[PDB]
Amino acid sequence: SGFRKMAFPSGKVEGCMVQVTCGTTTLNGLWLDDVVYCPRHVICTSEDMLNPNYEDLLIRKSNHNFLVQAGNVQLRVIGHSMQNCVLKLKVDTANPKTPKYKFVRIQPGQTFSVLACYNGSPSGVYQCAMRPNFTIKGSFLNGSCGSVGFNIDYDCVSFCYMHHMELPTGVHAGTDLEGNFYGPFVDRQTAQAAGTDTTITVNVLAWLYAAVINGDRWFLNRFTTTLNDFNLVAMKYNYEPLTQDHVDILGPLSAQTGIAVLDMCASLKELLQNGMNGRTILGSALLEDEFTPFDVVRQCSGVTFQ
Amino acid sequence: SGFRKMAFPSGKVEGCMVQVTCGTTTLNGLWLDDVVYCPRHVICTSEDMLNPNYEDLLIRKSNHNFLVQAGNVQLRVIGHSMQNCVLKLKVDTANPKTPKYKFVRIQPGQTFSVLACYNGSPSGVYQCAMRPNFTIKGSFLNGSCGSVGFNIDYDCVSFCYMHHMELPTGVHAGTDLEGNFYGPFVDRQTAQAAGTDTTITVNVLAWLYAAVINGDRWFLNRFTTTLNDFNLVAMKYNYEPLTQDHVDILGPLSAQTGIAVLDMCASLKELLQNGMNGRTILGSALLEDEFTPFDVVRQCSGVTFQ
Repeated sequence: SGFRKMAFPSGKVEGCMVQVTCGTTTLNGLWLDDVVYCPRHVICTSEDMLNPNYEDLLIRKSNHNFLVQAGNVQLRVIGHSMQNCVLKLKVDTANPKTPKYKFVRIQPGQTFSVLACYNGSPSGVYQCAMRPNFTIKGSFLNGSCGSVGFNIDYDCVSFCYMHHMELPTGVHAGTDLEGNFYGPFVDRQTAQAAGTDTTITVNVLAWLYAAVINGDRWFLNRFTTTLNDFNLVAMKYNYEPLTQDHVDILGPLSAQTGIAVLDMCASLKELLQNGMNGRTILGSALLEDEFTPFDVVRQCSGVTFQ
Repeated sequence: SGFRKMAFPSGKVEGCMVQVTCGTTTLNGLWLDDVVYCPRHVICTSEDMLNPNYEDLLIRKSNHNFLVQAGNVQLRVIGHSMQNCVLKLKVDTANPKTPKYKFVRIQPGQTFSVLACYNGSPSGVYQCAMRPNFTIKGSFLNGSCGSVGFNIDYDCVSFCYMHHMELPTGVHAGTDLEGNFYGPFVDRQTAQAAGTDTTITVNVLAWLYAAVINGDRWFLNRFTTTLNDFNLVAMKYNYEPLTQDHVDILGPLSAQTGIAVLDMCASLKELLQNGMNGRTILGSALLEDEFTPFDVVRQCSGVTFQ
């Protein structure tokens, strides 16, 4: 028992992290086979940052401008190209620690593990969800550009996030590993801001199921509700609509707990209308929305990864 | 910016995790140099569990009774011995992935990373604090015995915890890597229970400093208090006494924020007496006590590990 915000074991990703230096700028890169992936902003300088001009900036670069350091070993850059907002540096050495991997873009409401990195050296690992407004509530300091987010499925690392910057509310924006931003953000300094967020309804229901599995039942009740009548209450509290697919995805959890999805919606309805009256759920005084149904099943049933 | 419950990168520990099987019991072991460490309960059977008798149980064992599997490679056991509640299996192969390490026992109130493992295969990583009552609020399912907790300091893994079992409130008890329990627990089934806990006062103050560093200032006030007058309020709310050493340890955080430790105590006093009035601190509606001063400095300043 117990329920924790739990990341994937980071070892397979630690073995891919390198340091990329261009001019006076140093950030993290991701070394897979013979390519290093990193944010293209590494080729910018402290006055190029205002409205840069990246095709122009890159044509003025040569391979020898890029210093790639894998631990205490220098990698020779033999080619460079840009894909959207990422730089791809071909190096003369394939990473012998390359795990099996995919580049996968995630959906808002989905979670992933972040390996925070500085100067190519992993610092910590934690779990994040992609918010409905395509930001993540990360923990990043200066030098963390190029840190990656990922999920692991058996032996295969699905990279989904590369860190690019911090928005003025302290939330974070980045790209998938094709260099495409999540959300309406750019790798510049503009006045860009997150914009309105919502709570991930299906995740909150998954977490209530996790609580029931773990022995917190005080919030249950005899009531039920219609999907329509629940969604009307969700909308005043700034919760996302719940779909039949969400109901279907919650099926397995509903099955082991014996608590119909619509019954749990009734409970959430009451929690939203009454608050928690001084009590806690899984050690939280807030309705928690950054665990998916999959995360709950994984931790309340116990699969591993090789 | 941002503040997350962040674990150490788990790669150096993933490379030490093995599977130990004795009879019909299978759990996790920790392979360092040519020794595998694991809970001695692996030599128990489903009726030996009531009041076992471990010196007797072990003398009846031979090396070939122990099957050690490092991934898909079988390790040959050449010696076995018991140290308190851990078994030490000498194997004929030194782990080529042995990091530099120490066995260090931690204090209540200190934090560490846990690599949850099943059948020798790492499943996830999360951060825990050792509670004042010597339990940890972990996330463990059947098969997680022998999962380890650890801290990493530059390149050196300080192992501090081996998981042994779950108490009836769903909290967890285990040993240091010398086989000595944290707290008044035994590797048996008795009616043993956690017993009274308290909140880790110095950690809550560290977390309030983290919040100030991250822009949450609504809980600050002009007031100060005496260490004595604060400790009187701490005791009605079941908070640990605050010592001058705690004040000293909070010095650096007090210095970058410009908020005297005793001023922050006044703020905590008000938060304890008034609640949070619907607001949150670092995304929490509760006073959080499982980050140390060191954890806050590490994440709000950004050191890495090699």
